[PDB]
Amino acid sequence: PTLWAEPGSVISWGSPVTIWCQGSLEAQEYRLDKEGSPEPLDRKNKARFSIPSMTEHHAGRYRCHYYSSAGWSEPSDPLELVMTGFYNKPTLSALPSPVVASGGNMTLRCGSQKGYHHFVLMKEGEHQLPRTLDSQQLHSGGFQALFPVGPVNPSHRWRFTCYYYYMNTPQVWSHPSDPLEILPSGVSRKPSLLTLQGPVLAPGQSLTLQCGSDVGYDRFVLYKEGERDFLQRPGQQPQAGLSQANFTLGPVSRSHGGQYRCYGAHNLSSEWSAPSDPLNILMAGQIYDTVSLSAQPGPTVASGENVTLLCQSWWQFDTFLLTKEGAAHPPLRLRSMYGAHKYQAEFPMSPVTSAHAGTYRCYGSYSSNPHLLSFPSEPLELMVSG
Amino acid sequence: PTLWAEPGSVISWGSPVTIWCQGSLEAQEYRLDKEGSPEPLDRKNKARFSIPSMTEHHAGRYRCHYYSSAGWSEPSDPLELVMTGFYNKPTLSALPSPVVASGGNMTLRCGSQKGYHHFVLMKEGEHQLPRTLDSQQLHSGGFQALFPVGPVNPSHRWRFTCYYYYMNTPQVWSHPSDPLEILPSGVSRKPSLLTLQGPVLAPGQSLTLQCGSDVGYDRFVLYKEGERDFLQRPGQQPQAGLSQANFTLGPVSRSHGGQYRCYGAHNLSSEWSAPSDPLNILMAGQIYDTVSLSAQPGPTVASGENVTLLCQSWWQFDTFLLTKEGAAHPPLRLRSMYGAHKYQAEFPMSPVTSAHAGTYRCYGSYSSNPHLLSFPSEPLELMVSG
Amino acid sequence: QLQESGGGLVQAGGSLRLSCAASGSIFVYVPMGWYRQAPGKEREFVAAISLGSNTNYADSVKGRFTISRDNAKNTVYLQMNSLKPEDTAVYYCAVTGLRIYPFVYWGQGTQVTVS
Amino acid sequence: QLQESGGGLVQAGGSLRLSCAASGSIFVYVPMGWYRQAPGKEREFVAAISLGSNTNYADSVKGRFTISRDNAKNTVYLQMNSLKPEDTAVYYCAVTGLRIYPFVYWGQGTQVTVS
Repeated sequence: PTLWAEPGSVISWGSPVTIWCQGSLEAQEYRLDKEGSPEPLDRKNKARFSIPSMTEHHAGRYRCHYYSSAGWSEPSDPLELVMTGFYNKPTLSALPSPVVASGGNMTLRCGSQKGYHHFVLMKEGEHQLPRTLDSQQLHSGGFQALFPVGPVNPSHRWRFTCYYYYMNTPQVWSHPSDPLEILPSGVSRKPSLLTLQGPVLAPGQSLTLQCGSDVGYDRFVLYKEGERDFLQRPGQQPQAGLSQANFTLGPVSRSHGGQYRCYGAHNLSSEWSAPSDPLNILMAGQIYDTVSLSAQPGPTVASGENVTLLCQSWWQFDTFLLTKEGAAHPPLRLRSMYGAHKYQAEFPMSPVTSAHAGTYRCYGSYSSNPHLLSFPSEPLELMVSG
Repeated sequence: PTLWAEPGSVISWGSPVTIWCQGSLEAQEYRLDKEGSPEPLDRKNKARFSIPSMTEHHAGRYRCHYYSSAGWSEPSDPLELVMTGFYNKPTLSALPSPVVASGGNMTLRCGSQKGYHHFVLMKEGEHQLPRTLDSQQLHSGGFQALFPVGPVNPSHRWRFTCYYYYMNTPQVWSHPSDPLEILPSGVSRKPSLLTLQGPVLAPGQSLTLQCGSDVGYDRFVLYKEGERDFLQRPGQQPQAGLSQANFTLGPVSRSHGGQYRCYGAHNLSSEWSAPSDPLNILMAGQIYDTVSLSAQPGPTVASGENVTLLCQSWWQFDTFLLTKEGAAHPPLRLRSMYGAHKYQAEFPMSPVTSAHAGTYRCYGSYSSNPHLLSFPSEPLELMVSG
Repeated sequence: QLQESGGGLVQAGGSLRLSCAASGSIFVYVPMGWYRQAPGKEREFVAAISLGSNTNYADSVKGRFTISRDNAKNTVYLQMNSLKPEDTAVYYCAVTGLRIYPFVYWGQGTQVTVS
Repeated sequence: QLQESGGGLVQAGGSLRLSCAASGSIFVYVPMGWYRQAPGKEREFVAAISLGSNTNYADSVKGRFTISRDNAKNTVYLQMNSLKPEDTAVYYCAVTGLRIYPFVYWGQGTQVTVS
């Protein structure tokens, strides 16, 4: 005899679930016995045991017996009817990043402040079996479990959900975690990631990131380092063989500063391309410590002379960034040195040519978040003459 | 030539420090050059370079040259004059516990919210060299470094201090962490740890733990599992060969609930004994979820009958604990089972003798902290008769 | 955190309704209810209701008090009927079943002076 | 967090003193000082002092303002002298040099209306 449930063995709180049993095509009456608590249960070689609303009293192990003319039959395969949604959901994240190579392992982390007994990792699919781990107490408070995932083969999507339960009620689970998707990244030709805006972004500006491919990718995914999830847009192909997608990030805040990569995939493939070259988004006006810029000889100089731009601060910044107005390339970063009661970096422009003329600004930053910058220094005009 | 500092190379902010240089017994004048920033510096084969108040301008590398009749001599060995106390101190804890076996490794953790570059571990001693580790960003925020310590030989004390500094100023360190001591535990005869109070302690009661030894230990250390530090008392020997110490913990709060062990050491030895048998301190009245107690047949029973005590709750407790009034042994713990809309544990007293008569109470607890209990149930009187 | 309502006082045989609204965290999955102090006594249990709409009632108010819950607004209601004089107490709204410290979230309290 | 004092207004050539007391965390190791807004403008830098008793002064108030710090009570003082009319602003007590987000701790502000 067999025992199963039509919607599934994992049922959310307060939703219908139906249990079906199959005998030997000839039986007078079936019976259902919950393991331990319920002795009797009752409700064409099949029997229907409906449950209009799933509650924690129905969660447990079930067995089925069909009574034939020769007597009671063998016990059925036990059915684990699990209820979910009884506790606040846990958190779920990928340890290095949701981006993993094609093949190769990674770690997922279940996490909650109450899940001190067990965590469950479920993978989306047809007949996937859950994995259980013992919870671990963290030094800073809370509980976590680290699930090894891999090898991540690019034959299908990889989506996961976290659960926790307690020892006294093994079939009563919490609300599911937010789903997390894993992207396998291959060795296909990388896209190109370009920014439409300047090197350093002022708060409130509009930012649009643009991916592009000359091999004709249909999907594009933009991922920022250190985040949980990614963005996803379809690729536009006005001309065949050259696709692109725009990621409009709206008015920029401090959360928009970071390192960005983007990936492309074809129409009927779950494998993604190699990452683009990283793109760094810098946000000015995040630190109120002051920096200043000055030319060591002077603003007005003659060509061929030794000219050094000096960005200095009374605050102990970690690095300085020099920005030239009109320049599209990323700013030049230099670590700061301790000088005569100041912290400074020297940006050598010796010998000076006529192409070095323009407006210069400098910024300070700390290594804790090297994408959040200070307010720009007062602009300096570098004048050159023959 | 040699270069050194009398108080030491690690100097707290705003305290005197003297730098001495030694030549070849014959030199016209010594000169001191700080690496990078300071060109000149000036202030009987020795020279005295006093610093009345140590500031961050004096922190760095120092070299010494003595001028003889034949010219300038070889550069001296560089001296790192480190300033401490420039930043808020980090935290320092032992990973499993400050109690380690005699020999064998362990891990110390430096920790701060700002130490994102480097951490320094200093061991107390005479000529101990500091160890530097790269900082690691934590998922929950903050920074840490994990230092391997071992093998911990029981020849001396093991005390450590944590520091952090930044890349631009390698010789400017934070305030020292609180010192942490490591106790090597051997295979000497374990002490005895006894409690003078009852099994379950009400909040506000006075608790006194008592260690004792029949081998004559001079010192006693009491450690509670999961803590950073330990307690330490000298042992009293009214009679030779039998020592003891009392650990009065005052009015008990929730922080007094835990697992306790104590260790003993002799007068001129840094090795501690084996741990005592663990002692668990339970604190009632920490959970406001209610429990109830009831005899399944009834309170009044006859000898030889089957009597079961049932502790149940409407709340989903993890375990239940039954205490007999007047009993000195620890309470009996049983996991909770889910029944007819209740959670209960059955405490079998079958067959019942005349020694089972008395007053019984039951408590609930959760596995997150199994030493914090609920309020006691209403007392139950079990009456037996022949 | 927790905001209470429906205090006051009435004579014997009267009726009062208590209300409690919850804010600040997730309170959907834990029981909510009322404990009460008393002059010279301790906090006993009065009533509670959980997610599965199961109710818990103290024996002293069994069949006399009715508790109800609104899962949408995290708000619970107590329907006190046949108020006996020994119900004069300070009732505290409670969020129990946290399973971790502090194990409870209390309301500031309300005064019931049935006399 | 931060509590300010010594506001008000005076005519040209007058003198005012600002005070700022710190509470809630460790502020002994970071610089403390004043920034000021203005009608139609942004927060510029005015003055600061750090643990090593080193001072920083904006060029517009160089040699005209004096800052002092009390390391025992975590309290800083500003001695404004020779108040010019363009000093009319809202001065903000600031704890800077945090090296991490939010990089600053601001005071509620005080009004100076030198006219």
